[PDB]
Amino acid sequence: MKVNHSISRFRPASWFEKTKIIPPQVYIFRNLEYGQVLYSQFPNFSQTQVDKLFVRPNWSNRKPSLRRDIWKCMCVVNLQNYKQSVHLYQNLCRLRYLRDVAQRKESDKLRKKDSNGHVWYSGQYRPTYCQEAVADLRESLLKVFENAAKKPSIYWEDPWRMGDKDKHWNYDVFNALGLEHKLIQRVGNIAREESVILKELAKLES
Amino acid sequence: DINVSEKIYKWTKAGIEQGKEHFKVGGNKVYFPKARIILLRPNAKHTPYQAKFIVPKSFNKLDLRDYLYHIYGLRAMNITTQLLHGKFNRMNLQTTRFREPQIKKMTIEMEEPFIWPEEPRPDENSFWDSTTPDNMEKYREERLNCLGSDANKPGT
Amino acid sequence: SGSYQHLSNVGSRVMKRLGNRPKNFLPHSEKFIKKSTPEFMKSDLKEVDE
Amino acid sequence: ARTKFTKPKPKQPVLPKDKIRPPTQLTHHSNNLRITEPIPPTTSNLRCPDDHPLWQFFSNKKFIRSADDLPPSSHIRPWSIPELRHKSFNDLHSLWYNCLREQNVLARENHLL
Amino acid sequence: KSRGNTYQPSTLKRKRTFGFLARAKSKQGSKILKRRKLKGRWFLSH
Amino acid sequence: LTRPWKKYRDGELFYGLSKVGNKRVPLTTKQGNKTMYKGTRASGIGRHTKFGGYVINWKKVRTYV
Amino acid sequence: SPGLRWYRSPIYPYLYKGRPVRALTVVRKKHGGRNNSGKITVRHQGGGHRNRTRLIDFNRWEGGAQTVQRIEYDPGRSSHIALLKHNTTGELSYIIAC
Amino acid sequence: AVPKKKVSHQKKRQKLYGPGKKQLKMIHHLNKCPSCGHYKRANTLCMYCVGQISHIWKTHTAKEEIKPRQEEELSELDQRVLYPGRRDTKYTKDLKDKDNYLERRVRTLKKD
RNA sequence: AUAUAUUUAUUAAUAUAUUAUCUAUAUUAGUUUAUAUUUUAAUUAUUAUCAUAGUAGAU
RNA sequence: UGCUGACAUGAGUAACGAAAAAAAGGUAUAAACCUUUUCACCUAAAACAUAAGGUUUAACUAUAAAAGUACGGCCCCUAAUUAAAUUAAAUAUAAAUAUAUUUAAGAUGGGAUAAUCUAUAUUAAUAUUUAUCUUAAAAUAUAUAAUUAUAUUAUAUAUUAUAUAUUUAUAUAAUAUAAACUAAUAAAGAUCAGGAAAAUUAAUGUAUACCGUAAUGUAGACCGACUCAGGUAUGUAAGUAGAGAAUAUGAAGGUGAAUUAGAUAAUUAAAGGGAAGGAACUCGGCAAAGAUAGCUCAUAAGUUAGUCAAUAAAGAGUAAUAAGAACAAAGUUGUACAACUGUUUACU
Ligand SMILES: [Mg+2]
Ligand SMILES: [Mg+2]
Ligand SMILES: [Mg+2]
Ligand SMILES: [Mg+2]
Ligand SMILES: [Mg+2]
Ligand SMILES: [Mg+2]
Ligand SMILES: [Mg+2]
Ligand SMILES: [Mg+2]
Ligand SMILES: [Mg+2]
Ligand SMILES: [Mg+2]
Ligand SMILES: [Mg+2]
Ligand SMILES: [Mg+2]
Ligand SMILES: [Mg+2]
Ligand SMILES: [Mg+2]
Ligand SMILES: [Mg+2]
Ligand SMILES: [Mg+2]
Ligand SMILES: [Mg+2]
Ligand SMILES: [Mg+2]
Ligand SMILES: [Mg+2]
Ligand SMILES: [Mg+2]
Ligand SMILES: [Mg+2]
Ligand SMILES: [Mg+2]
Ligand SMILES: [Mg+2]
Ligand SMILES: [Mg+2]
Ligand SMILES: [Mg+2]
Ligand SMILES: [Mg+2]
Ligand SMILES: [Mg+2]
Ligand SMILES: [Mg+2]
Ligand SMILES: [Mg+2]
Ligand SMILES: [Mg+2]
Ligand SMILES: [Mg+2]
Ligand SMILES: [Mg+2]
Ligand SMILES: [Mg+2]
Ligand SMILES: [Mg+2]
Ligand SMILES: [Mg+2]
Ligand SMILES: [Mg+2]
Ligand SMILES: [Mg+2]
Ligand SMILES: [Zn+2]
Repeated sequence: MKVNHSISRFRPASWFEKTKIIPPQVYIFRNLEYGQVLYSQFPNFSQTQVDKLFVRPNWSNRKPSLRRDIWKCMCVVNLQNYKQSVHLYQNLCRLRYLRDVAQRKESDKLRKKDSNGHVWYSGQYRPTYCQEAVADLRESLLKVFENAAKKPSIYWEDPWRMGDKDKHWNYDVFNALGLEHKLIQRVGNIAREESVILKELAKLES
Repeated sequence: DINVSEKIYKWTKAGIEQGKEHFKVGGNKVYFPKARIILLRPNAKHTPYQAKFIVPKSFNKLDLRDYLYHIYGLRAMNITTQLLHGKFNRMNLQTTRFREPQIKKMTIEMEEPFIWPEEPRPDENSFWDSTTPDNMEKYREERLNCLGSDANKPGT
Repeated sequence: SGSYQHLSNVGSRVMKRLGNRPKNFLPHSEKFIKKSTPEFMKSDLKEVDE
Repeated sequence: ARTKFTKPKPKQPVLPKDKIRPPTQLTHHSNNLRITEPIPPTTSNLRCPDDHPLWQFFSNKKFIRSADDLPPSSHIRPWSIPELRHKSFNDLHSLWYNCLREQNVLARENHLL
Repeated sequence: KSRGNTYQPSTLKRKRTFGFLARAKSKQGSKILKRRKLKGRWFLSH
Repeated sequence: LTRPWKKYRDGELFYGLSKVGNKRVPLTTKQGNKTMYKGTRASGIGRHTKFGGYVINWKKVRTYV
Repeated sequence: SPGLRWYRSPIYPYLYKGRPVRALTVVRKKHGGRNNSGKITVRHQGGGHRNRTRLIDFNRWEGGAQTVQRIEYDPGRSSHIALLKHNTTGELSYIIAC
Repeated sequence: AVPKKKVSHQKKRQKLYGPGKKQLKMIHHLNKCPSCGHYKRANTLCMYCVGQISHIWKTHTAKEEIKPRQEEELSELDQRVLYPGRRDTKYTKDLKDKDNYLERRVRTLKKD
């Protein structure tokens, strides 16, 4: 039998070039249950990806369930090259690690706290994690473009999810690139026919 | 020619384009529906592009979508269903215990956003002013649960 | 309140029993009601049945 | 068990420098990465329409109708059966759906209360 | 061997043995139900 | 302390008012085994498949005309 | 082991060391020596190994020459059984082994 | 092991109150606090004055509260959208009313 | 690496303070370890905790 | 030793249920609540996932989000078994009913497709239990094609380079750790001989229903009258060590508790050490003490021949010579009774 799929490993640029399943892009997934975010190189994901990201879980940041319904696509970010997309993905993973393990106290300080000193929640949904992921995405992209034709773009689930187009998202580097903040077309069941929509998006920029 | 999910998506798009139903309409024609729905305030976990309703306990997901389309003109693209638990309640320990009602709450996703109007001030609206009923409740608690020398104890 | 009781008719028999209290234990029922109510709310006259 | 007599195990067999494959990935994450504060999503990006069909569950866009906003009991009457009897089917159907809509508006409000 | 915990709940088993429909289905159970009704019982079965 | 205002041992429970109560009260959807399926009169719509799926029968689906 | 000390069983090397033909085997339903009441009628019968009853032809009706293909162990009888194969017909059947 | 009789009124009372060991004593060893002219125990600090000094220290030696920028500069509507209200539990409500179950320190009488 | 000062022609050099010694990819599914690659990802003095007071010799 | 109610007495006595706490601040309201830091305890758990159960206890009313692929039920299928059901006259029977046969129900089990992502409808037509050895193959070194010694030996994937269809496909070659573990494969040993039941092409379809989802679950949230040292199913269970899920530690996570502060008489419990003696104790060595490798060697009389005796006792090698973690390991013999492994008075 064949055990591994495309998702089963980390895939570098060379592998993507060989295959060309999807264009150069990174997918981001909200967790409807907890508000946690999940980055991935592909429009699907497995337990391996979850394990990779959610390495130090606690009561506040519990390791999420892999149940398909609670995961929903926050953001699909397209880039100029496969290698660039891979680098972005690595940066996001690094940032996550820093927030969870290495520079955790700083991250905690940055967050919104409620009375009784806990990171603000409603149920087990914590809206800070999503915000951090957007901020982290912005950071990683910026780093990628510092390190550094198709105009790159970030297809959003929802236009509301931007902090502010003035305060953030108006760096000089992004402007030079032509970073188009588009949104995914909601002319159908967005949750149920999500995979189809993602495929259609992938087709569009190729 | 094409897969099932893709076909469904295409159908939905076609229905949207038409201004007809974005979904296959059923044959069981209910002319005079008696079902009401309670539009709820949004939780932190939801977006501005979602709206949640208390619906009938015998209300279907498809039925709800149909209701939203024909009664109101709103098209819910995705719908989830959250049937709540019924916790035990009793008037007092002398009475028999029974469960509170299992209540069905359906979230919908919609193509245009919505945010509720801001709740009124205590001085503005007569009804939306929780001070009075809460005070009354407190007074009742005091008076029934007052036993001996707490009758002399001044009221809160 | 935080009730949800108002969207249903649950514990119906119990509610009936409470609602239709026997008339010879009506003073018992209303004694505690009187106590509960403040002076500006409560009335001296008997609350007659429908 | 570990004991006074236990000799240490040998070191693992390393593969020689020449034989080892070069890894597929060479260039990893940026070392310059920094934990920036979060960017909380704003209503300014939304354009909530003034005729969104979910406003139909409210009445004059009010979170709650005050006592003055409500129709008074003396001014209002329910329909008489005789009055209904000389109305057309389509008209009756429309009336029913208006009633249902009104109930929904009240039901939302009543629940909140 | 400590005693006292002779009750060991399992909803399915309870409903099979002491549920209303089990009573209804048997003649003996139907007789029990009738007897409880005559007494005035609010709860005839599990 | 479970609750800081109650320092001493009153006969108050860890949760709720009384442990005991009438066990004989109808089941809901939440209760019972994994196999226990109550249902809520919502879906006599289509037909159950041989494999465990479901196939909607649209002539038996409620529209609100 | 002291349990092994007095364990004798006769060796039959010609005996078959495979599964019986599955079409000729039915399940051997256990009872524990309980009749339709559910009460122990016959004492001292209980939880053995799992078994399949084998449908062995006692009547011997069809006739014609049949070749014994193999001789098997049978858990539900002291005798061995012989898998016959009808030479003409090709139909397969079990028979008490001589 | 077990009492042979119902112990009488006399014998329980002389047991309890008869001995000086069991009785309460007058607190003769009160004296004036030099900082505020009030009663305090002898060879003891005045709980008012030391409390005041502790309060002063707190007000001066105060670690600044961390207010995140992004939450400080939210719009009101935006804040309401993000972080809506909730019904607190009965337990939570009880916890919140601290004045019900938490004793603040009383001031002593002024010495003459 | 950041922050604060001094020199130098924002940069580099020096001084002080704080934080860090992680991370990621290869070796045929998974886990660990190892090495290689990646990265700034350190080896000496002196302490502490736990193992019946960890055990033992004195006291 | 009347019944019910009320209130005494013992008595402000015992007890407050295996437990590690400290400070600062929330708060000039805190031994008990929240936060921060320190310290400790659990760690093949006191962790993380779950099953069952239950006064929803939850991070809560603005409440536990599913077309399906390492998602369950529902559904199809049946096991054990069940059924005022089923068959002039199925058979039997004081009535109740019972039997046999049919049909129906009945999970603890079986059930198509899928990241290339996948399509379940309708119509028409003909698998007990255990094991992966030895040989053989080629590979790596010593010596002079063949010998000696050592690992390797069925599957699981990315890379590079070729040959055919035309950067997408098929096949070939070469490159690439050790130790556990998984699934799927193959061959096969033993007697105790190992479930049941529900087709395939073609055309036409598919707008994807209902219910479960919180938290708790070696427990304060279940069964034990109690926030009860009891009972309670499954899977992961960081590394270092080891034969190991033993034992020590504890990365991470979780926790430090409806009793506190002091004092530590007599006395009790649960531990640690003990001069000289060493069973003088006692019904009785009860209790306590006692281990000079755990690996590799070696190991008697007797004997039913089974290293049964044996894990023999003693003893050796490695290690250590003044000793210096835990855990495994606690003699030899005679007689009575019973062959033996088992079973028994849940609570003497
Ligand atoms: Mg889906
Ligand atoms: Mg659901
Ligand atoms: Mg009992
Ligand atoms: Mg009871
Ligand atoms: Mg349950
Ligand atoms: Mg399902
Ligand atoms: Mg016999
Ligand atoms: Mg691997
Ligand atoms: Mg370094
Ligand atoms: Mg420890
Ligand atoms: Mg008398
Ligand atoms: Mg006494
Ligand atoms: Mg005493
Ligand atoms: Mg005491
Ligand atoms: Mg304090
Ligand atoms: Mg252990
Ligand atoms: Mg059936
Ligand atoms: Mg099952
Ligand atoms: Mg659960
Ligand atoms: Mg959960
Ligand atoms: Mg848990
Ligand atoms: Mg317990
Ligand atoms: Mg209980
Ligand atoms: Mg008890
Ligand atoms: Mg371990
Ligand atoms: Mg730790
Ligand atoms: Mg816990
Ligand atoms: Mg305690
Ligand atoms: Mg001695
Ligand atoms: Mg001595
Ligand atoms: Mg003597
Ligand atoms: Mg003697
Ligand atoms: Mg002994
Ligand atoms: Mg011999
Ligand atoms: Mg031992
Ligand atoms: Mg014996
Ligand atoms: Mg006994
Ligand atoms: Zn003073």
